[PDB]
Amino acid sequence: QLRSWNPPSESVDAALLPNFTRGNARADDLVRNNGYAANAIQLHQDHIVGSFFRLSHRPSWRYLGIGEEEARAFSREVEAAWKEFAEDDCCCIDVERKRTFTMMIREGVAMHAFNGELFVQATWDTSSSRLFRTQFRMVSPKRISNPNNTGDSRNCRAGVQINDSGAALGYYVSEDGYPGWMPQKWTWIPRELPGGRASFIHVFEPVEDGQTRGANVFYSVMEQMKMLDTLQNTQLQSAIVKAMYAATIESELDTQSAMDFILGANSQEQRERLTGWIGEIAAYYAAAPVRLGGAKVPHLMPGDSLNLQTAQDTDNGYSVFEQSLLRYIAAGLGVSYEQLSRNYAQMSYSTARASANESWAYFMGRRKFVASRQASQMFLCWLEEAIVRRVVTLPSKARFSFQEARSAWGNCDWIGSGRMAIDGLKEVQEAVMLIEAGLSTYEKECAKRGDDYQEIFAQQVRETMERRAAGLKP
Amino acid sequence: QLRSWNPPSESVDAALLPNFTRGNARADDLVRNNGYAANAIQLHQDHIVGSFFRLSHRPSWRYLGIGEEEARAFSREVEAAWKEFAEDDCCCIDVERKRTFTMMIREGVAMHAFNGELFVQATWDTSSSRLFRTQFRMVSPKRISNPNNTGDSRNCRAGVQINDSGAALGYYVSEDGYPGWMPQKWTWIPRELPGGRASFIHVFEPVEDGQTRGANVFYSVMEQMKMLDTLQNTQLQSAIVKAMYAATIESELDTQSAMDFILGANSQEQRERLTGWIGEIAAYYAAAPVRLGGAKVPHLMPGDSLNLQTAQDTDNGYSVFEQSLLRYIAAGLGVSYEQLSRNYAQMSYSTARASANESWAYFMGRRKFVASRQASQMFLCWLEEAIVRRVVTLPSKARFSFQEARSAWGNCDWIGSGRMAIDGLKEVQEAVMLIEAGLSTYEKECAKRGDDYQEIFAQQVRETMERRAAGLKP
Amino acid sequence: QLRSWNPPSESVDAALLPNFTRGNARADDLVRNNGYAANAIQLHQDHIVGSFFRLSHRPSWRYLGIGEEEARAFSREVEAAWKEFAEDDCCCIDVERKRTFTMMIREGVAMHAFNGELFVQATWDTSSSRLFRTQFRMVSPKRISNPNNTGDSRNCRAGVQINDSGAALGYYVSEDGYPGWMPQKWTWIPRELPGGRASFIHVFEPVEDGQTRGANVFYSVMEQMKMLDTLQNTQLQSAIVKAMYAATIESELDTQSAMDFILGANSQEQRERLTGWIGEIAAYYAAAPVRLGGAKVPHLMPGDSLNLQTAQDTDNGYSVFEQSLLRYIAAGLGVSYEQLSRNYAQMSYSTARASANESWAYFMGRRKFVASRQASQMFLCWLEEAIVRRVVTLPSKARFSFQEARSAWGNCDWIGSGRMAIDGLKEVQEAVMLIEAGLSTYEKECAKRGDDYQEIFAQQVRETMERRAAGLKP
Amino acid sequence: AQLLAANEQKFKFDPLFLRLFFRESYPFTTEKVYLSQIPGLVNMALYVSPIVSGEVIRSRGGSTSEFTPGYVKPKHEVNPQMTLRRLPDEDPQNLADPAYRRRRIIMQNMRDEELAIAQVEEMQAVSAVLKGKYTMTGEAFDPVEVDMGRSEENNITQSGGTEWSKRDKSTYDPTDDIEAYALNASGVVNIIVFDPKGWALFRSFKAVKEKLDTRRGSNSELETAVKDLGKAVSYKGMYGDVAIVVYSGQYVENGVKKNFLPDNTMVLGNTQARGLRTYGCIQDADAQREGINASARYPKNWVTTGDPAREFTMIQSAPLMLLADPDEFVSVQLA
Repeated sequence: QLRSWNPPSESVDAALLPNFTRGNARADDLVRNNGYAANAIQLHQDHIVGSFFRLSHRPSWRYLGIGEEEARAFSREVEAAWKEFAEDDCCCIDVERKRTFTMMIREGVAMHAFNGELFVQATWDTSSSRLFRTQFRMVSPKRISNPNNTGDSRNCRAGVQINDSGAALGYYVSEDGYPGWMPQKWTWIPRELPGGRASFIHVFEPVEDGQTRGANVFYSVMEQMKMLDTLQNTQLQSAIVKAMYAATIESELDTQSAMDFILGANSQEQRERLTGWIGEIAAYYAAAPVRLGGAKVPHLMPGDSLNLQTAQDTDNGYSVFEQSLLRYIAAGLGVSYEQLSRNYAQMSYSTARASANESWAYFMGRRKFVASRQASQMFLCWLEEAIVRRVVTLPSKARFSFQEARSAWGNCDWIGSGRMAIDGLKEVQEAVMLIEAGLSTYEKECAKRGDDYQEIFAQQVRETMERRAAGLKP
Repeated sequence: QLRSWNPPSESVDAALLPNFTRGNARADDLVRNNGYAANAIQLHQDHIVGSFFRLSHRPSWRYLGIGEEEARAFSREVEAAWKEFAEDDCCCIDVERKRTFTMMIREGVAMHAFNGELFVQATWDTSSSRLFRTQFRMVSPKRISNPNNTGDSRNCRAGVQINDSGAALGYYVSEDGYPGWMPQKWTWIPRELPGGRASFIHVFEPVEDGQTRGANVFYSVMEQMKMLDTLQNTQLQSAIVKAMYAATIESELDTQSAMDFILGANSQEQRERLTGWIGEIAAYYAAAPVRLGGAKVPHLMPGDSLNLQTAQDTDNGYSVFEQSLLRYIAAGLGVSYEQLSRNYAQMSYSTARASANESWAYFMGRRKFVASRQASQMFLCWLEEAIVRRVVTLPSKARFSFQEARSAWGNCDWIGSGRMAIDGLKEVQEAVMLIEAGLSTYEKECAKRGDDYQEIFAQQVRETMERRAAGLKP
Repeated sequence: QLRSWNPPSESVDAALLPNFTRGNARADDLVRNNGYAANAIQLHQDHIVGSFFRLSHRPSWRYLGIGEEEARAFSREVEAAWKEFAEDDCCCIDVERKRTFTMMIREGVAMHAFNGELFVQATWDTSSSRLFRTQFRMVSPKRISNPNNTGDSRNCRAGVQINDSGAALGYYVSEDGYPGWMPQKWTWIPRELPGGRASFIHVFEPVEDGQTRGANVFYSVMEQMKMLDTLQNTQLQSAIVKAMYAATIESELDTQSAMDFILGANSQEQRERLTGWIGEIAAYYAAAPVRLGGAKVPHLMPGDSLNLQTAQDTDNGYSVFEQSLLRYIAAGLGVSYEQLSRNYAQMSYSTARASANESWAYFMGRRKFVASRQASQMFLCWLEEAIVRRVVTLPSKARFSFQEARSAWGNCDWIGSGRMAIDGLKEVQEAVMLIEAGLSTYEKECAKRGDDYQEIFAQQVRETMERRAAGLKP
Repeated sequence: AQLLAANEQKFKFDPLFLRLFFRESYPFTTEKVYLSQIPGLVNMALYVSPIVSGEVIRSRGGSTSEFTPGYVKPKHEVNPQMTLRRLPDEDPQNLADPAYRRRRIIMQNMRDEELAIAQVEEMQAVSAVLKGKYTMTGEAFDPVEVDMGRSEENNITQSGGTEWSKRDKSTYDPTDDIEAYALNASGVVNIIVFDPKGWALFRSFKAVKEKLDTRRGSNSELETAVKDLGKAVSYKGMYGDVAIVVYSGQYVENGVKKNFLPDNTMVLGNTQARGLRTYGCIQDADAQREGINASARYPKNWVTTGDPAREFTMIQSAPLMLLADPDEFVSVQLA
């Protein structure tokens, strides 16, 4: 079985890139034919981004000498601008003109999960319906190959032109293949502009040094493919052969030496004996009507029957095989099957909350690992455009210029899915302890709750004043 | 079995579009013959929209410089207008004149679930029974094919005319096929008007770039089809063969060499022996009446019987096969079977509330992903019409014009199904904690409760004053 | 087995309408022969309407400029009039003169459940026993066929005359067939009058566009039919063959060659041997009295016996087959069998209240989906008649005329079954939390409780004053 | 190796034989042709008395039901080493692509393949309706003569007695011979398609040339068929009552080319004669396990690993097309 799937013995990058197309193609096959990939990407979406992905700008006020109040007001301005620019209802923020920021993050994270890499391009849109002429078009991974599909070279390696030190200079984007009859032409695309401008945002997780591509799926999913095939076929055979039945006719006849002599005489010159016996047996079956049930017994003149003696008859064991292996690959691939297909077998209280909190912290890990890159890159490009357009005003006491301290000025964090609910009592006792001991700040409280302290305080002011005015109890 | 269903190895869009008609047709077959699709669409309806889908208009007052109080009063006016326009009792808001806003959302979400896409068209009704001359007619997905059913082309691709960059310009709507004998003629329909007017609302979820169609169902449901078939047939065979019985007659007779010699002599020239024996056996069965029960033993003269020796006799295993696979595809397709067909097997407390809260948050995900598009599009069209008719008054200090900031002015959110009830104690301890710590605002409190803070306060005023007047206890 | 039931591969409307009569006829067969349909319709009745269906008129006072107090008093007048008109004790509100409003809703919802559609007609009764000359006669779905049972046509489609756009103009009502010998004649009936008057209330749920008929039952119930048949027959066979017994007689005799020679000699010319042996065996059985029990051993002279060797002897499996399938179709069709036939197997506390609350919310869904249409239509017709008769007085400051704003004036909601009881502690802790936090209004409190705030306050006034007068404790 | 679905032609241009006389396709799940299995003409007269009804009517047991279909499975290579057919200036950059070159070269290869099977099928057709005999033959295969049963009066010859060449080129009218050969044809003849020189000496008679109508006078869809296949079928015109056609189709054999038609031959019959296209088993494991054992044709693209480590396009078929009524056409060799 190791024949149809073969690992070379070498560093992972040189063991994957030669068989990149086959592994990725069979990955496409399984993610299309199989529901597990859809469920996994959907849960990753709903744990990492969830409803939305919220920007929070925190310029390094302490290091830059900027006042915290000026930083906070400038952040208010940039947050209002960014939310109003992102909430465009006409899907107009993409060059394809059919994806908002939500689906920017969606397709980016999905493709960085599947192929391990995502490709964003900051292009200059001309549609004047918005103040900001920068859109972000996502680039397929099929596009990145060496110019004219040539094999890897000295410095042109699977489509990326690098130096001897590996520094990613640029890329050869092959032309799109949709419809299925466009030819591919390779075009030069630099990774970033010299001034720090993020033109081609290439975010991938390298497992080792010098690696150019991300992680796969199929190269650990062939075994589900062939287990589902084998369980499927074995259930089919079991079902079809629980009551397969042979309906033949035998007789006494069979006078050993006499039967053999009759057969030999028929073979030599006395076939009339066989013809007469066949006629008698045909008359037998047409005067009997030899019929078993609703159907006719298949015509068998005496002396021939099937021997449907069977193989071993122990239990198939597939039960504990499949539970063990589903277990196995479930906290292999990472998301547990007791919800990837939802068993409720013997699961208990500590079971539930321990599994939930470890899995949720681990999704927080993946979120902070493979979402903040895209978030910061897009925010940096948008903030550069805003500074170009003088939408928001930089602090006058800027210790470093915007172009010099884009990292310092464009320092930001992002908020993923909403408020976690698992037990209730858990979150509420945590909340009461934090609010009584002061062990929670504005920033981490809002991180835990998916809200904002400024708005909760303003709305509590509104709550109290409306209760006082209408006669309610604050 | 892989013969009657075949995946190509290619990108998903080019692997689905060539076999679009067959997959969709067998999807129709299974959603019509099978109850699971009906239950799934019904639960999706009752989790996403539920009773109703409530509009809430929040123009970006902070960014536009609009006062929050003016924004709130303008929102009050637009909400009153929208509710009174939507509550039309004569089903008159559609061109078909037989669906209200509720069934707009219903059919839209159902078709965007089945085919992955929904097609709305903003048409100018002439029926003067309402102030607003805009209706929204939904367009079938069968209509979108290339002009005269031609195969995909360079830029005309499965009915959508796009550019090289993929931008969806317009569509070729084939003529309706009901009654089953109208010919199809393809008509041009642009996606949107240049001024931002949403004429042809085409909302679909693209799994990858350049994809034009949504997701399927059958391409993961063929296995339920053939498992239900195999379990059905195997139960039928098991039932019919638990007591199938062969009723033949044998005798001692059978003098080996003598019987063979008699048969050979009969075959050659002595058939009178066989005739005499048959006569004797007929007299035997007519003087015995050989009868077993209520029925006659089927006529078998001696020397011939059926050999109903069986196949293996181990348990079929279908029990744990079917539990494992129902498990499997249940949190595949997404909604758990312990309610898609309702098992109560060994299910526990943490089981219940963990499963319920994760599934409900995930339905909140689907709701915010595939309902807000249609909601915002319809609201934008209706608000544009209202501004045309001067029903509601835009703020005088508009920083941007309506046509320029339709996204900013027409910023809105929507409320789906009503107040979730699962445990009681859970929701009430959450409510008491939120109302004591102030950790809940007007907007998210009303989101959690399915109510409105303004109306709860006004009705609490009414409550207190009526209790005071009538003598009750506020 | 797929032979006696056949799905075409096409859109659902064109896959059902050609086989409409057969599917509906077998649906009638199963709903008549089978108790499940009766139980399901009874529970749907008792969950949707229950005891009664209560009208509540809420004209859009805010949008129309009407004062809330005037709207409430006008609603009081219309509610008193509607309750006194509906409470007619002589069953006189129907043209058939044998159904009140309760059975209007009953038959309407039952037929909209069975066929997916209901047909009401607003006719002008002449019986002067009531002030209102409008009755509502319900129209059978068998009546709607093309004029003279012709097949579907261009615009005349299964009895409905529509345009190319599908707009339902009118209907061809075939004459009644009771007694079973009236001929059918097709009469024209428009769907609604141009002035918005609801003449022919045709309420059906269309699964897709252009669909004219509702949903079925049998096309998912054939499998219960044939499972009940197969389990029935297999239990009958099992019962009859647990102790079927063959009572024959064999003997030693059987001297192989000698017996064969004797039989051959008898066949040729020596039948006297057989006659003598038969005489000896008859004397044997008449001198023995060969008798086994209370009955005589059936007469078998030696040398012939039945071979009742059996088929396989594994457990039938029907146990877990039937539990799995009852499970299956139970939360298929929608109402769980652990009450459609009431199992109490291993069912637990979270089991009970989770299942109950989800099922009850889902019945609230069906109620608000398939009851409010009929309620609003009937209320609109009755209110139009009341305005014609000047029973209730419209507001003088009417921003729009009655005929123009029938939807705005005739805005109404309805209350179904009474106060839900499942646990007690649940409802009471909910009630105490709502009444302490004010999180419940008049309208939704009365919706939850099945009462009225005005009457509860008036009766609490009466309670307190009678307790004070008689000496009790308020 | 490309998938099965890459078999799109929309090019069915057989020369009016397999499309007009021999529409009656019968692909089987079984090897041979079983004429007893084909209903063919149904026993189609008798009714029953107005009291009860009679026995069960079957497929009326064809006397001979065993012939070997011509299971033809050729192949070719589509090795991307050639420059291909370049349609004028549609971006040869895609030809520079091995993907586009390989796909349109499998297109070209397979189309050559079905036109090959079509031309051998047309030779089978011309043998069939010219003598009633077909030679199911090939090297390493026994020659089976498949006979529909063409009668002697369907094989009567013009050279017998008086020849049209040995007649008056001006006054003699061959119409008399036309009905003479048409009467024993079990039907009406409405096409008089000749081979070229056969029509030449036919029209050499004046009576023919002032009896024929050169005008369109469009009778049927045969003009449309000629407009479609303007290659080798030539609609000479009307002879008044009957249509005059000439077939000059040619097959290009192993080293040379020559016409399908013999020197001077004729078949008199109808345009609606019944032609059977019985098809045998397809011996391909792919075909059996996906159920294409009973079909017309089967393509595939497939790679050989090992000694002939290459990639090929394989086409498989098994036609045994014949004529239901060999007596329908009178076959005459001309002067």
